[PDB]
Amino acid sequence: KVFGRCELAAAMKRHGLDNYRGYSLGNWVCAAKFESNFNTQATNRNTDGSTDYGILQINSRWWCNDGRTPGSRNLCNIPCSALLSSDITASVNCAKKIVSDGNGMNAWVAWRNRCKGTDVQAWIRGCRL
Ligand SMILES: [Cl-]
Ligand SMILES: [Cl-]
Ligand SMILES: [Cl-]
Ligand SMILES: [Cl-]
Ligand SMILES: [Cl-]
Ligand SMILES: [Cl-]
Ligand SMILES: [Cl-]
Ligand SMILES: [Cl-]
Ligand SMILES: [Cl-]
Ligand SMILES: [Cl-]
Ligand SMILES: [Cl-]
Ligand SMILES: [Cl-]
Ligand SMILES: [Cl-]
Ligand SMILES: [Cl-]
Ligand SMILES: [Cl-]
Ligand SMILES: [Cl-]
Ligand SMILES: [Cl-]
Ligand code: NA
Ligand SMILES: [Pt+2]
Ligand SMILES: [Pt+2]
Repeated sequence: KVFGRCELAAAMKRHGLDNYRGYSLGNWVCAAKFESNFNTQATNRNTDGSTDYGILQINSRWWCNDGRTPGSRNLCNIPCSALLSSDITASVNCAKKIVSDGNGMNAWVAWRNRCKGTDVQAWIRGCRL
């Protein structure tokens, strides 16, 4: 599914992400924009052989199982395919664990390079929330 901007803001708020770990909704929407362009089915192979999945490009090295990432873990206890569903619950649940891991949203390199410190409220501007 390709979400619209305000549509994803609303879904993320219903699933408890707004202000989670102190990160406002616009930070989450901005991270999803640059990680996946709001497409739940986005997948991208990393240099190391791991793969990033879903709207928040969650990596199989640590977080999910795809069966083809040696030596990796599965800390969200999910198949990585769950992260490609039109229902964002598994991506949000797993993102909550990632953003609690110590480095906040810096775990998403596109957030650090494209969102951090910018006017992220623009991402929710206009949305009936
Ligand atoms: Cl947009
Ligand atoms: Cl919703
Ligand atoms: Cl929804
Ligand atoms: Cl709904
Ligand atoms: Cl915001
Ligand atoms: Cl990498
Ligand atoms: Cl694996
Ligand atoms: Cl398995
Ligand atoms: Cl594990
Ligand atoms: Cl499975
Ligand atoms: Cl599995
Ligand atoms: Cl599996
Ligand atoms: Cl399994
Ligand atoms: Cl399985
Ligand atoms: Cl949803
Ligand atoms: Cl939903
Ligand atoms: Cl933080
Ligand atoms: Na894994
Ligand atoms: Pt909804
Ligand atoms: Pt499995």
